[PDB]
Amino acid sequence: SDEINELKEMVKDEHIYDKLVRSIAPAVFGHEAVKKGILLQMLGGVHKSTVEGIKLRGDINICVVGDPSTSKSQFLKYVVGFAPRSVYTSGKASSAAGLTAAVVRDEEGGDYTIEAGALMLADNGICCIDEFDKMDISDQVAIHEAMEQQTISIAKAGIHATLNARTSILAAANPVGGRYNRKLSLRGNLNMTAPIMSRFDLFFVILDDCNEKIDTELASHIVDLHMKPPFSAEQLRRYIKYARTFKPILTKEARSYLVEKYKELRKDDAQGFSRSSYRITVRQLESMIRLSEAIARANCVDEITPSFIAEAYDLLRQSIIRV
Amino acid sequence: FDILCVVRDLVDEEADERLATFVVDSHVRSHPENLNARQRRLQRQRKKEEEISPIPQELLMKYIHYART
Amino acid sequence: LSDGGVCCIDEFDKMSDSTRSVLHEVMEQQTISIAKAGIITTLNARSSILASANPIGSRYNPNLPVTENIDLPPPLLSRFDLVYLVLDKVDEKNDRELAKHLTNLYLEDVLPVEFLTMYISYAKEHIHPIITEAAKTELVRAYVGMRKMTATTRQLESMIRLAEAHAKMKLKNVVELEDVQEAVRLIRSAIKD
Amino acid sequence: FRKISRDRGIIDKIISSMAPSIYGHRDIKTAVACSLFGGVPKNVNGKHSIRGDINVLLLGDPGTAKSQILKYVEKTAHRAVFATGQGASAVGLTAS
Ligand SMILES: Nc1ncnc2c1ncn2[C@@H]1O[C@H](COP(=O)(O)OP(=O)(O)NP(=O)(O)O)[C@@H](O)[C@H]1O
Ligand SMILES: [Mg+2]
Repeated sequence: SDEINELKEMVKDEHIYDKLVRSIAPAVFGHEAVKKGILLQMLGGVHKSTVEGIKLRGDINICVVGDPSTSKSQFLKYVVGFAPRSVYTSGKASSAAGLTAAVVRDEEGGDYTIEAGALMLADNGICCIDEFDKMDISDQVAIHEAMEQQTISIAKAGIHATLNARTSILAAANPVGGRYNRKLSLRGNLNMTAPIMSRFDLFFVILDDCNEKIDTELASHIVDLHMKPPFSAEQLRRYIKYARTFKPILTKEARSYLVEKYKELRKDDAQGFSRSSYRITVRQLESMIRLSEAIARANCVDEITPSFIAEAYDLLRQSIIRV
Repeated sequence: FDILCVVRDLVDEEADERLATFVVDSHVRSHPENLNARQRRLQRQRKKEEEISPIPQELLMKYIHYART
Repeated sequence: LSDGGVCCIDEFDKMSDSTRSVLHEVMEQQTISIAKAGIITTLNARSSILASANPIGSRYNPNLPVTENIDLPPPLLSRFDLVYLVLDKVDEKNDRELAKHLTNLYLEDVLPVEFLTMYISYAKEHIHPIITEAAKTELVRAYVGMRKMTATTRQLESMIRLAEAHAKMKLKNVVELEDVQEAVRLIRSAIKD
Repeated sequence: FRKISRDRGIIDKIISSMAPSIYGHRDIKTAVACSLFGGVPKNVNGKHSIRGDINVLLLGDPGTAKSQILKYVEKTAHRAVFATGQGASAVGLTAS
């Protein structure tokens, strides 16, 4: 009954949405945009099935790009410490097998068996990868199915399977050469390519550069953490679990607005005299839907307002407008 | 591979708007919450399938299998 | 296997970037986040690495900074707390006194390591310094100084850990300004690059 | 089947019905329809057997429904199996 009162106070406190973001990653100072995205990932979009059987992805995939001195790994260790059904591994010192699934001999039966990789343990959950850019291309091309079709399909050793991989992926990435350079595109700052970058919903580019007031505040926070937030973890998780029971619907006024705001991203992404796309594929339209659904969950409303579309549109612009 | 399909993601405003409208309409038409109760929602489902499909998929699969065999 | 103790690594400058990429999560998380066929584990390994490294080629170039000499990238050097140059350059004063220092070994019949390692062990069992405000003020200030010398919070965290280590001397058990000053000062010897 | 087939528009109604929630891409849907109905296998006097199957390659950009088209056919065909990239092996693909 007192937990029910906590949920009632949460929905009564109608600017809760800000308190949630500030409750994310409490050991990390600043980086409000990342914290917001992490909240929306943990809330997720809504999983859907079409009349033709085609599934449409619910999970939100995020990549956090920045210098190795940055707070990036502490974001991963926060989610790994906080989120149910979550796993942690490094891009180097892991293998495509240990990622999706392996095929091995059973010590009991002697014949072959499937052996579960991390993207199976993270099914209906989250997968957190450190040093993702330093992963072999052998293994980056392996997770392509799990990120989008949300399955691991296998045909090896006479054993055939299609195992579920409904995971939200969170990737800590370094730019090329380790140091970010905003004079280049996000295309140029990463060793990735469009097949994998289009599979990520949104990129947060947490570069580090000096600013004396921010630096004094950050230093004070770091030193105060060595002991010279709006919710407890239980309260935050209880709200997230409650919020995951909503299944928001696109209000009709949000639909046409979403079409136009996608068309603005679609226009501004275009490259060359051909007007070829690079970052805005159809996956990013679906990303706007998933993010607006996650926002509607963050607000505990079963309907998506056009404001939520605007927030998703702005969150996708973060990875583009730094031309 | 004795047919090749080449697929390109060109930015094109009147194609992208129809595509994006279709994708959004398809998403809500696939949303979970959207002659007894079980049969009634199947009839609504049938009309939803007829919103986009000139013949039912259930009919098409048997038609394929028949035509093949 | 060096969990909870010093890992000495020689020839460190010749090591491949892949192996350094594994040591990244040692220096950042002190654990190994494995995932391979049948084996998934966060293998805890809390080792204080003591690397020994060289400039590329036969000699250090004194007309270049340590990064341009060592050829390992700057943020890898920023993982470590202190980085040192020890150089073979000719000087008859230093070379005489070193030769004397070395040749004195054959004359004679806290020095001993048994007492040193005992003292370090007893300090680890008994001395766990908390931080005073006189340390906080210099920590925040000194980092903001070298940040606009151009530095990162990893230097500040290094200063904190070094000041706590300095505060284990004299069984002091409390960090104060002087501990931060020496931690900062020794870092000023290093961060000049 | 007999009744609906004699409609002179049946081919395009089938091709539109292919992967119906996938907008456009009518040449893909045509190729998928052709593959999924197939040709006729033959053997001249028992001497010379000829492939009846039609093989189709979908080559193109990210986020253009190519994988979803395959996932549609996986639901639609009588006998079918789906394999991806490094999830396959040579023996796992042909026989072992
Ligand atoms: N014309 C379309 N109609 C409907 N959905 C589409 C269309 N084009 C792309 N999509 C969506 O795009 C998403 C990804 O589709 P997918 O099948 O992975 O495309 P793809 O061409 O195979 N990309 P890739 O795996 O990188 O080669 C799906 O969730 C689809 O719903
Ligand atoms: Mg594909």
